[PDB]
Amino acid sequence: DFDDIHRKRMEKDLNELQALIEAHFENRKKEEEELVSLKDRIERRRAERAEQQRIRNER
Amino acid sequence: MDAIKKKMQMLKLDKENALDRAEQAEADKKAAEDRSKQLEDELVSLQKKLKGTED
Amino acid sequence: MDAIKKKMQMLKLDKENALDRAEQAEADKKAAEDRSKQLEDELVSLQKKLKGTED
Repeated sequence: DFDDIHRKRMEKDLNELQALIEAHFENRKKEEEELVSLKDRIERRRAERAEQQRIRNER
Repeated sequence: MDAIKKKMQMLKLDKENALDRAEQAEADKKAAEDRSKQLEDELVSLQKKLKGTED
Repeated sequence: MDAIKKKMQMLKLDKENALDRAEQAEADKKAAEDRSKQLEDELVSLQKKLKGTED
């Protein structure tokens, strides 16, 4: 009936919506991984700046 | 977020459709039972009229 | 989280409640309809025997 096609329509709506939901989940997840790697290289930069600054100060 | 809202909307469409069907069925039951009981009353009056005719 | 679980469970409960209520109503509707049919069938014969009695 009209209820049947309405149900199938909201069904495929839910399907595409959860699909895009998981999709942006994955996208923002990759972005968070990239940002974590950024933080890691950032702490590497902190440590290297600290050691070279300390060497400069020692001299 | 994004998918969660759509899933909630689906769960709400099911809610509205189920509730509407329940209410409509309840109205149907009320109407049908009223029909049946009025027919039974008509039958009773016919029995009484038959009794008067028998007398 | 917390809100998603409770809201989803409550909405599914609402859908199930409406569905079962509708099924009960439709069952009673079908039974009342058949009983009404029986009442009609008996009433016709009651009328026929009344007509013979009156003749």
